[PDB]
Amino acid sequence: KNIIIGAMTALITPFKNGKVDEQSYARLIKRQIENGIDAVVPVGTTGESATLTAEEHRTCIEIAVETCKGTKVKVLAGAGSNATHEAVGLAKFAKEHGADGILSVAPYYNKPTQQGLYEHYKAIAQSVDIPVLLYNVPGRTGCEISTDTIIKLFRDCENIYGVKEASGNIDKCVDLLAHEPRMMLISGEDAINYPILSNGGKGVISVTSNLLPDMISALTHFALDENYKEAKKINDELYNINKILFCESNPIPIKTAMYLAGLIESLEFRLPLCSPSKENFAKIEEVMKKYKIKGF
Amino acid sequence: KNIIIGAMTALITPFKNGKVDEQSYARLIKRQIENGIDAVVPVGTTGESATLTAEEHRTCIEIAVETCKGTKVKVLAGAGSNATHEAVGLAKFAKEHGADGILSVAPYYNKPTQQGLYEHYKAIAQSVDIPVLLYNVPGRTGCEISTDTIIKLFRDCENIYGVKEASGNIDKCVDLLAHEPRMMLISGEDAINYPILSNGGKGVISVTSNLLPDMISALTHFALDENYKEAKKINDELYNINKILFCESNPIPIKTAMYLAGLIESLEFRLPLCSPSKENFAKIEEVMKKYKIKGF
Ligand SMILES: N[C@@H](CCCC[NH3+])C(=O)O
Ligand SMILES: N[C@@H](CCCC[NH3+])C(=O)O
Ligand SMILES: [Mg+2]
Repeated sequence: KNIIIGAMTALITPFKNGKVDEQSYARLIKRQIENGIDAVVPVGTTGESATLTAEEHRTCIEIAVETCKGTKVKVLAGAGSNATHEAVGLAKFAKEHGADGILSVAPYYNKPTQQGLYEHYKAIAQSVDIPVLLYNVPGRTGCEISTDTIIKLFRDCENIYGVKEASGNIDKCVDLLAHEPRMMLISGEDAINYPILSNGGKGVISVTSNLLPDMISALTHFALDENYKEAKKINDELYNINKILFCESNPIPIKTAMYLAGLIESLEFRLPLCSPSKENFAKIEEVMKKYKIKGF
Repeated sequence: KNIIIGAMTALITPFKNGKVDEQSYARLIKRQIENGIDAVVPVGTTGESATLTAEEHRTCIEIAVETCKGTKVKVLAGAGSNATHEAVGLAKFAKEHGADGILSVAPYYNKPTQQGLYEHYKAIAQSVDIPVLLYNVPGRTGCEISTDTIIKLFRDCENIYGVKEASGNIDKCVDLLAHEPRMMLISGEDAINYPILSNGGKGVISVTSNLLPDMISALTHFALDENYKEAKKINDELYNINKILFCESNPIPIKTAMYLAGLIESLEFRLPLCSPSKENFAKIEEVMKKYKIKGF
């Protein structure tokens, strides 16, 4: 299989006057490239995929592709949807516009059965010839891709090469890699990046890397080299920021932190996302003091 | 406030050859009208709102309006979205095409904060002048509209008149009506229709009424007329079917039952929804035997 692994960033999507700030987006991606990130994920959960239009979602994938061109950095395009025809549409777009692979979140809200999830991802995988990474985040979607379903899709569909797990379930991560050690397990939960990598996970799709790409990149590559002491030290050091970045729903804290660090011009969301509480704003600002934040 | 209450049906959306069967859709609504239903909800969760296009969603609202025109039955159009600009668009469409009100599910997947939910619904309520019913279903959306937020919204926005509760939390239903008895609490969970009505809830938005509209209507009207013994009697009778209709994720069982009753032509869903397992198909068929299903 072709794979997309290593340190990866679930990119925030900046807004200026309620529109996607495309110049800021490219600058942010270029900051990720220059700080050791192996791949970028445009328009995931952290990129506010829900509130982008179909056209803006596609524009952000194109900016990612264009910015990473002539570099070693890959684009794992956000392409999930709770409608299979929508997810197939995004997968085919990402393939046709030069993405290296796609991320595809499990359908949210409509709670398909395991049989339905299998057919959903099978339809997506068959529509393209690039790698497909499953994405399990039951706290957001209301459904779970079971270990059996993941393993069946990995074994049955050529391009499905692993899963981004955001479920706080290290038992499942053991279950997945003990029964199917060939898949690429990707951490979707920054606080437990090191435990997942130390069990044979092969990368992270990180929120924190938006702010601290150098630290997440170093953690991941240390762990991949089995330098566990060094990877753990960074994971332990990052714990306070990893958790405060979820004091409110992601991406409210990370955009707050990026704004506080001067990396985006305005603290702007699309409704129903909005600014953090005044208190949580201050809690984020205080935790940030303990870290060295790279500029442009 | 202007309100829409009583016995209401979350209409299934039948498909034929992968498109909305607009003739069957109108026929099903007329079966609801003739069996005492007070309002119909086109394109809710049960109507597979996630997998309809913008156009199909709008077409279904129009058919409901047209079918209920010159009748006593109201249209409470499904208009929710996890993107506020989308929910405002659907709210304005529903107002402009003659719906009596809108249902608006809490944003799914992107998990807004309580402040974000307040602003989301304020934007929706201010966009139209027809009644707005909030819709809380945390098992599907991943977020909860808190009792405080509901109440604030009810008191601050003239068009917001209540909530459809689908959270299995009768304590919350006591909380809501003890602190704000003027709101219309609507049951969105068939198995506990009677407990919610007997505490002062004023209607149901039903899945089961698709199959047994006469029974759900009678249950609601007994309860509103304070015949709690007869409303409870029907609620008890319906428990087996109310429960089997969620053996798999709604609307997979209800469409299976509608197809088994000969009320829709094909057992067709849009992916990621799919046929129930063979075992659940037979279990649904078996439970149905105990009920008398009105035809057309
Ligand atoms: N709000 C819808 C549409 C998003 C379309 C672009 N990502 C959803 O979250 O699925
Ligand atoms: N699948 C998207 C778009 C649906 C648009 C029509 N209801 C969502 O669930 O939000
Ligand atoms: Mg090395």
